[PDB]
Amino acid sequence: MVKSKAALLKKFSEDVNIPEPQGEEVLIRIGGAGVCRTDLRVWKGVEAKQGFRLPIILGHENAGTIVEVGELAKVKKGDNVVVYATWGDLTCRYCREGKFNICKNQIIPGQTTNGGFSEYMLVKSSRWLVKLNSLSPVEAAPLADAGTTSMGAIRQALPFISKFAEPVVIVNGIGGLAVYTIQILKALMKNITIVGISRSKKHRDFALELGADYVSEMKDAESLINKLTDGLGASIAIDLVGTEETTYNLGKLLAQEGAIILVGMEGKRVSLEAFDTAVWNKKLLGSNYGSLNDLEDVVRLSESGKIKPYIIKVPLGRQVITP
Amino acid sequence: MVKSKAALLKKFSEDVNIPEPQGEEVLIRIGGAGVCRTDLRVWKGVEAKQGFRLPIILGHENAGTIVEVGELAKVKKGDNVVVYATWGDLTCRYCREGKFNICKNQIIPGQTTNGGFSEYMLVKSSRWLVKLNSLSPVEAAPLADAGTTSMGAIRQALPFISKFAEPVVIVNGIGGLAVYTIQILKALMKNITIVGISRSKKHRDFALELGADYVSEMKDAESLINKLTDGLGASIAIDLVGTEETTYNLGKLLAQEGAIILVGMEGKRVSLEAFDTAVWNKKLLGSNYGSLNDLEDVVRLSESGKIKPYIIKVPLGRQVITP
Amino acid sequence: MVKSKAALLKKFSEDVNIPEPQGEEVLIRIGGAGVCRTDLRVWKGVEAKQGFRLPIILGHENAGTIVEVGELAKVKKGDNVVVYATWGDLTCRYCREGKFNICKNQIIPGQTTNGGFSEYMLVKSSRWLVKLNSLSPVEAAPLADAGTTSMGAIRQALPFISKFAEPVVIVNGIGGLAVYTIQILKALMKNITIVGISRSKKHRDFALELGADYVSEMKDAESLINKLTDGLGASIAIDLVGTEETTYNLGKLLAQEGAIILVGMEGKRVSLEAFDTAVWNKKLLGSNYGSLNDLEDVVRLSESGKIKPYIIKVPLGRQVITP
Amino acid sequence: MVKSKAALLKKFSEDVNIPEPQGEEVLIRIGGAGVCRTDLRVWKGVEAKQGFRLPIILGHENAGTIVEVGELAKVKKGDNVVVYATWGDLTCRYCREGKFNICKNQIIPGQTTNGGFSEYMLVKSSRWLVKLNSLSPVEAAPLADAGTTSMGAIRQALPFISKFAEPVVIVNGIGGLAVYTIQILKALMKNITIVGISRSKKHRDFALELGADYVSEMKDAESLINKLTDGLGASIAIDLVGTEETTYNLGKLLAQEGAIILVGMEGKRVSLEAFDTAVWNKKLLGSNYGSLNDLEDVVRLSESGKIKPYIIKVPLGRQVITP
Ligand SMILES: [Zn+2]
Ligand SMILES: [Zn+2]
Ligand SMILES: [Zn+2]
Ligand SMILES: [Zn+2]
Ligand SMILES: [Zn+2]
Ligand SMILES: [Zn+2]
Ligand SMILES: [Zn+2]
Ligand SMILES: [Zn+2]
Repeated sequence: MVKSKAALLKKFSEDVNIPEPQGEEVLIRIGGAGVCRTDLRVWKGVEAKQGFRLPIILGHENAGTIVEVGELAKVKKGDNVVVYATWGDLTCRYCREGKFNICKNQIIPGQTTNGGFSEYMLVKSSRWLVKLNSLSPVEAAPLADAGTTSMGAIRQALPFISKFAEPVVIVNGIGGLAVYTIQILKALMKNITIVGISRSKKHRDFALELGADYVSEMKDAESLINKLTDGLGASIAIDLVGTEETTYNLGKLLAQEGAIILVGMEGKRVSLEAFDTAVWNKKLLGSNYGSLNDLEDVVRLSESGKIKPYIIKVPLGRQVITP
Repeated sequence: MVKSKAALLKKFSEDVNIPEPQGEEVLIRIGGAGVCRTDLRVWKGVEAKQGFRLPIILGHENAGTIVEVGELAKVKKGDNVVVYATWGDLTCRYCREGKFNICKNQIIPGQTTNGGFSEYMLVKSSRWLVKLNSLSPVEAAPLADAGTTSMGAIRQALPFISKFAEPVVIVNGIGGLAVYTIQILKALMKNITIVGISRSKKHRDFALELGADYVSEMKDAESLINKLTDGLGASIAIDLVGTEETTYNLGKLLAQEGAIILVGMEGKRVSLEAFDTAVWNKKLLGSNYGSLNDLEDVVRLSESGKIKPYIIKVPLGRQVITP
Repeated sequence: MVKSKAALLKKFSEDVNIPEPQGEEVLIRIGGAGVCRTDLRVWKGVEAKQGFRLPIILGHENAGTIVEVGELAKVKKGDNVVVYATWGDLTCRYCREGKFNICKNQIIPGQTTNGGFSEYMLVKSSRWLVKLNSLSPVEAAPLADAGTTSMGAIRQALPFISKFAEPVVIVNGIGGLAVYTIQILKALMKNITIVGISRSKKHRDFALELGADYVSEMKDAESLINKLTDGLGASIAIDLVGTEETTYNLGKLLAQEGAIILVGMEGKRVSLEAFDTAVWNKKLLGSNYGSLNDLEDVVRLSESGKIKPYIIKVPLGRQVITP
Repeated sequence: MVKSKAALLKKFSEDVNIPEPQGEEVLIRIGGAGVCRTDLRVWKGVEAKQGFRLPIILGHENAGTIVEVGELAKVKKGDNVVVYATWGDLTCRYCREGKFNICKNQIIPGQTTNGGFSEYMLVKSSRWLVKLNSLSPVEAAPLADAGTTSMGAIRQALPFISKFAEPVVIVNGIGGLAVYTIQILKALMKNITIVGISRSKKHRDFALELGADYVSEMKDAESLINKLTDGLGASIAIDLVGTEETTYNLGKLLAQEGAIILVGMEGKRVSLEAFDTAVWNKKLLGSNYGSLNDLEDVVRLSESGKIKPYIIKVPLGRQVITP
């Protein structure tokens, strides 16, 4: 058993011990553990997935170096890896399609078991590790959540975007997720027009820096999108905020058949106008995290120079805890 | 110009004149004009699509006999036909995919121009007419809306149903639409379990008569569906009511990745729990009417004996105005 | 190490030893090992997948009883199970979507490692075992290949079938696979018309017994299908034979946009008329085996009485070796 | 009736008369009529679609200026337009989904009725005309076939390409179609690797000029693609040639689940290895022309500067007849 310095969540406002790996398990030395809006919802005790219990080391957005292995892990000590965060039960019909992210008995380091705000972290199986060929664990850490979630959301969006020669895609909420959502869209789709929506001028400026073509307050978005699309509307809106008001307003900006990809869940509920949605065949599609292939893909885009990290190192854009 | 007895909507609480057909236009003698919840929303002035104006003959659910033709109509006088209700502008990118039903400049007899609560009715083009080979116009009339809408909704549902060997499909709201939605599902899908939800015991009994396997109040639906699916949840919920509360409650009954098909729009808004929807990749898909192929298909199912009409004839289930 | 009586393939025209399970491995007592056309191609040395080597116990279509377990198997001794046959490497992008069946480094009992024509058989992981709640291992054995392959093929077909109200589906080649393909189609799709094609009158009779609506020689199929579909053509052809001539002829029977699902590979090549295929947007879609969910699904259909086995017990339709 | 100078096909090795438009018909002054490999197959009497008869003015790839209109045409004299080439019967289930291109009773100017190698040309309906806002009819003419066909083929490919972060796409045959296929792919997809295959060094050089990343002889393609994809294979192969040998060889280069999009039909048949296709779930998808939206889209890409024409003007890359 290995000693490790961590940050513990004990009540909703130092040095721990970590078991040695057996079977397929792997022990890693954390290089980076990203800080999510999800950590703050757990921190504030407004979100608790199955198996959650106190205390717990938070941090579900993790990269580092392999230091010890069980006899069945089949991985190389010294390799840098990013940790896929949603460890499915492997048995259910979702896991049997690689949809570990929507397994209802998933184990999540930092959300339901000990995570990355710690020197060392146990990983249940090497099957959850994606190799970093050249990207640093610190820069790679956000890919384990913000990156993968952005990719999974974009993949749901693609058929809606590909229907048009010059589609407008709305990205609502410019924070950690928008870093990856905007850059991934521009990396893949050469003829897309991205519109960034936020209430903060600072955030709108940042969306432009990330690669948004236009930015807007929500109230001004219709007049802009009308002009950009000759009244057609947006192909997709990726909602990184997810409140009653964001989805309602986004839905109305969509062209017929268009979709909101719901990633954010800051509100208790989401809402849509019944007439606009039913009459024009509009859609809302929930998106939680992504597949192992999605994580592989964002690592590859990053290592090939197509995505740039915007990270803020924080000693124990996106913030990253190092160690 | 032809004289005709109709029922006029003049304020929101006899004998008219009808132009002779030119070009591709066709004049029909109405055999049946169905009565919709949509007529009551227009009647009460809570719904007005583009081009709507007073006065107007309502009735958008129409069948009858061809009596006169323009020189370009290319149809046979004496043929019985059902009238496709959503006459697209033919020019837009939705009409160019046969998606006339979601054209934003559609002309609709009974909703935006004169309809079927009348002895005779002008049809803008023969392209909107589907032949009845043996079904009577009176029995066929509901296919022009309830039938086609049910088919379009089911077609959106199919890939979600086909994922499972023994899927539960929820049908919420047991009225005119449920007549066709339940029967069409059972006509196509041999191994489906249909659960009918309504607050009325009478309506629940009627759902069983139509072919539902089980019926339930919404509050009891979770415990039933849990038992029927070993906790998996429903594959699809077809919402024929469409209020803030119906969608919210239906969403929770779905298995991961499952969808609500939103057909009804009795409420101003619909709503969903943000966590349940985002975390489990659930969906809401708007459905308005269907394609000409959908209308052809429900006519064929009806003529082959696979759907039975539940109609109530009303001299000027589903009510039908005759003439 | 456990003694076991098997049948060995030593050259291309008794009693062996079997290792005890470790880690996730499971040892089963074979109840049924089905005999495939694939075994005969391996037997004749005309087919050898990666890792194949002599000698080898054939038989990739297996069910039986759990008798011993490794410490990590997490399964119950005494349970009856069917063995999923395509053991993926778990690492590749296909396995990460549960597509173990198309993993290029798959291990297959009876095709690349020791299989089921043997009293006992080692299974690499309990993850490859699907529980039989009530079906006997002998009756269940064909589900491990013929059944699952039929299901996977049908699942590719579904969107092509669901486009129509009264689709004709062709099933070409009436042998072991047709047992499941025909019955599964009829179990799922209530309004389908199945046309069975074979050169053998005996086989055509058997297709009718299995649930085909019509049967035909290939040369007579066009005139029949024309009559059944008013010249539209077939929605799908499932080719269980797969020669140069079968695909060529089947392609021509399809409606525009229709597909051949290629399951059989009795020929070296398949072929299609370039004009008919390109001009009418026809398709050919390869299908190898299925997912773990596909196996689960055919087990459930069988246990619910919706599929009937046609098995021939053979002491060491479909033949089954017992033990 | 209007006099016009044309080129007539009379046997398989000057001045005509053209009727005045009625109803929805439009008369155009040809600005450009492109020359296709299809014209040469008709010219040589190796291809004749329904309704074809001698004599006939060839040329199905047409743009020009509106000069006269029937009373129902609803278009503006003086407007420049490109002519959609596949005039569906409007009645069938394919036309009811805007799939005019696969209507079996289509009328095609230059293939089944008089076409564009002529000063003036009658267009059956204004519904077949797409407006040119700024592109010249001469430069626009190839969009009416090569352009639209490329777009339709790419649209079938997209879901296969979008599955990967860095997909290789093969384009086989570098002629008129490749001009648009290569440029459209690069216009839409920023992270694609295009491999051009041809037997001609000249054509391979031209593929590089058009935007291919690599070029190869077919025999050398496997070793290249293996290196480019770490042995995965190509996501898609667009076959602009379409012979027994091209499809066979292309199929083998594909990753599991990958597809050939069959556009070319230079051979009588196409062929595929049965084992490679069935075992790895590979596909062949026929593609004929595209939708009206596809034509709109390539016009827009061209007018926005994202596609460049490679045209050769020929007084009566791609050749264009002017007038
Ligand atoms: Zn997070
Ligand atoms: Zn699971
Ligand atoms: Zn209605
Ligand atoms: Zn329209
Ligand atoms: Zn087999
Ligand atoms: Zn694999
Ligand atoms: Zn051409
Ligand atoms: Zn047609």
